[PDB]
Amino acid sequence: ELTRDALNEAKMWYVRTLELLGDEPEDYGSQQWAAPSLSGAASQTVQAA
Amino acid sequence: ELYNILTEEITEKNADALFAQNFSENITPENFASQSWIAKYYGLELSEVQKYLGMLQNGYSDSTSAYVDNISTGLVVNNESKLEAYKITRVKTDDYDKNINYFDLMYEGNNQFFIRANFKVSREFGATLRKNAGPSGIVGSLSGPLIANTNFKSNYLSNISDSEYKNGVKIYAYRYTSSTSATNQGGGIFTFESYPLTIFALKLNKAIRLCLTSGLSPNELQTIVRSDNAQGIINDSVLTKVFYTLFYSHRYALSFDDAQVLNGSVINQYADDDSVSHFNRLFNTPPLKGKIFEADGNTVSIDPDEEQSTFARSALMRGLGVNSGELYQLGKLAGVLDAQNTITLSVFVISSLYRLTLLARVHQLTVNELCMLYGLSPFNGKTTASLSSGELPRLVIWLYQVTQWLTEAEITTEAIWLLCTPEFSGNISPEISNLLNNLRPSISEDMAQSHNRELQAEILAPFIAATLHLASPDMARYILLWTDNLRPGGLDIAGFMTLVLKESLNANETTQLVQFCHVMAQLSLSVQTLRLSEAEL
Amino acid sequence: LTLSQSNMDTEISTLTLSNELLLEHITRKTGGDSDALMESLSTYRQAIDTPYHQPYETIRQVIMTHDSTLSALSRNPEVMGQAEGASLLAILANISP
Amino acid sequence: IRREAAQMQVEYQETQQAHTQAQLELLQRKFTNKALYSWMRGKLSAIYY
Amino acid sequence: SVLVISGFAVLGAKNQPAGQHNIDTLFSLYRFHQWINGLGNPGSDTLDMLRQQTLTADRLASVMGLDISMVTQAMVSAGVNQLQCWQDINTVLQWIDVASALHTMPSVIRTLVNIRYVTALNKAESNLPSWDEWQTLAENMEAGLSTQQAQTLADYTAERLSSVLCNWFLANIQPEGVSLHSRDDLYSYFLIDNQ
Repeated sequence: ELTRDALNEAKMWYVRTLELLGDEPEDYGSQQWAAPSLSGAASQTVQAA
Repeated sequence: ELYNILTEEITEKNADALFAQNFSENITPENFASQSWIAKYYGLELSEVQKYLGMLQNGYSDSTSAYVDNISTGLVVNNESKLEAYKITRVKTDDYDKNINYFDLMYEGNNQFFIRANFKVSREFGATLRKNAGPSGIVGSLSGPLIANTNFKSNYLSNISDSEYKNGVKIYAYRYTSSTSATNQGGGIFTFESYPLTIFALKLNKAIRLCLTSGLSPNELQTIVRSDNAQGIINDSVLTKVFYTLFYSHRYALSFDDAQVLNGSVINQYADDDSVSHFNRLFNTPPLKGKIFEADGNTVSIDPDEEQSTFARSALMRGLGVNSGELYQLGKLAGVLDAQNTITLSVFVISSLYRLTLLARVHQLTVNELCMLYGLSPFNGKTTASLSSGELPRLVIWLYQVTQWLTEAEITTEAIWLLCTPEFSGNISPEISNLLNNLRPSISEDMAQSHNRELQAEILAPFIAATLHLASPDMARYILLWTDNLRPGGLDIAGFMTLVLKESLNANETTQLVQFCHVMAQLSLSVQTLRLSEAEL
Repeated sequence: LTLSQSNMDTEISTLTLSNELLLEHITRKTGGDSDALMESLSTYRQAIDTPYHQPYETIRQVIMTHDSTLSALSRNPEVMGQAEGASLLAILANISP
Repeated sequence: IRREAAQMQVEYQETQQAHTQAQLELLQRKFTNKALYSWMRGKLSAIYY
Repeated sequence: SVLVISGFAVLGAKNQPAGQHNIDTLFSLYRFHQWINGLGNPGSDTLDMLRQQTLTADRLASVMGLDISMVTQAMVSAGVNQLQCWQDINTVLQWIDVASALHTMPSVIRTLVNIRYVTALNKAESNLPSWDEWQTLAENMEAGLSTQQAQTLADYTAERLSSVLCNWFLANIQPEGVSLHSRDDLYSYFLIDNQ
């Protein structure tokens, strides 16, 4: 709607949405992941364990 | 005050006092062991923080790699009760990406060992060298079989001093495929720093503030400081070099890497796990067929007359965008020539050659034009590599003034060279021959042996004006008087006259004669080019 | 094959993977080096796409890139006159020694 | 057809450049060129002095 | 004036007596005139040094703005040891011209020219470089390419190698119990398209 009251209303809705969501989390497991072989990841022993 | 923060020296005595002066009361050096805390305090993302600190050793799985592309952690040294914080950075070396999942250097307090994973499985061992398979190059070994995708520890590497742990190639994967065949399957150059925790935090504070305010990468700044001192401290020289990096980048429309070379730094070789180093983009994208690397230190001839040239010369040529003859000119200009017209393939030598090509490129000069202009400069006789850190910016700004002036005055490089060079043909040109033949009948030994240089110029003026296409005889007189003051070949105006009045008794006084006429022609042509008025002259 | 992030993201040409796959099989049968295979292919005659003299082919491609139709060589007869007729054909057409 | 005319205009400009080259060369091969004039007033100035 | 007084020895002639008037000598005169004009103001002095026999390679390089290394190699490759006349100078410039065209040096051009196919018996013999000399030559030629042109060359080499390697595999290797007879058969076996 491009009016000042409309922009203030739009900001209100976005802030309320952001406060319900909270802080978005970081990536935690990507850097600690050890890269396996293709046969190692498809190993039956790994699946069975 | 920020200047005081950046430049104050840090010692083990004042480290505790400086930390209290630079951080809040509720902040302790142990806080710097959390990468997330550093991100919040300095307003950085975790990915941006890892450009400084890499990966923190916090007990991961056994393979996991340990470089992103740096490794760091706090280690209480177990020979005493001190707690060190260390940081290691790696620069990948030829053929690392075929074979080798990772090649990691690990620190444990005063000694280091290796961790390796492999792409292709082989049944033999691997001897980690440091030199070019030299007699004293062995620094460790890996006991096999070296199967793929498997972790391997290496027995507390030995034959490396602590001084080379700063800028020292810790690596060679001299891995055997058979009982009698081995090849350098790749590796990386490792740089090690260790500090007490409080000092480590203070240095990291300096780097982040300087990078944030200047826009430099953490490794671009690291390269700049590495080109001034080994200890990695920030001082006036580093800050001055940072200014010239920013200033050259704006003025010459150069990347921060290219402007970095212009300020006096070496070519950057750091890679950031998803980018290509400045060195690799220049020389190995695409490779000739293999990878050229400065981690050679070897001797290669850049003699153009050489039969059976080297791969290293060809890869060097293509990276600089020059041919064999121009590369030789750059070697003499830089003064990096050695015995048998050879150079040493290091970053310092290669960056010296690249700096010259950058100097010519940004000023719209060819390599030959750069050599010509440098000869006329007040820097001639001095090789560029043997220039002080204050003289190099002076050379760059001088090159800017002349090239901008030449474009403004519409004078070509060849034209300005002919106007000012001391080089002369040494032959009596037909213009000089006609001058002498027309001058003798109107000249006598009595006039030549007189004492009035003012009167001798008046007699000679009409003949000089005719041979030099000058506007008026009066202009020729002042050109002659100017030449008399300069005394080109030691000849004065009277000495020139006596040489004219010789029945070809010119043994090698012709050299003085033609040198006298060469300078006179330059002075007259300079006046005509500037369109100077007779009143001003 | 390693299930690494670089192996998932890094761009590469399909022909590069195909050539290194074939190169592994050929060198395994012949027991020699990859560079040894290149020299061997320079004189192999029992196929239609061979002999393959790669350094010669590279030189011809460089000439073709800089000056096709050989206008620069044609305009300087003093240097063209010192070449053999068969050698000039090797510039315009793929003929290994 | 317009492209052909524009190309011919380029050739027209190139011809004009060569014409001024011939004019300058003819000025230098002239009998009463710069060199002849320079030596004559040089000789006469010395005589006049 | 200089040409006539010197009996047209300054211009020179290839295998002919100097001073003749025909379409070939007129062509040489036209090209010699073009060179003099391009020399600029030192042209008169350079011409005088050429009427005498005192014109050197160093003087020629600095007057024409060329590099001394290029002129030296051009003289050696052309086979002239002295710049006596226009014919010698013209021959040197042609070697420099083709060197610039291929983005290389006159020595490399001489190496390329010396590769002769003379059938290797039934006459004298053929003259060819060794395998290592071929590889050195390829590096020198390839070093004159831009980064864009180098990538194009790499793409051509990859395509050529793929077809060569496939044909070698088809004619030399037959697996345990699979019969493969085509590029597509190689595709279906190795699970990657080589075409």
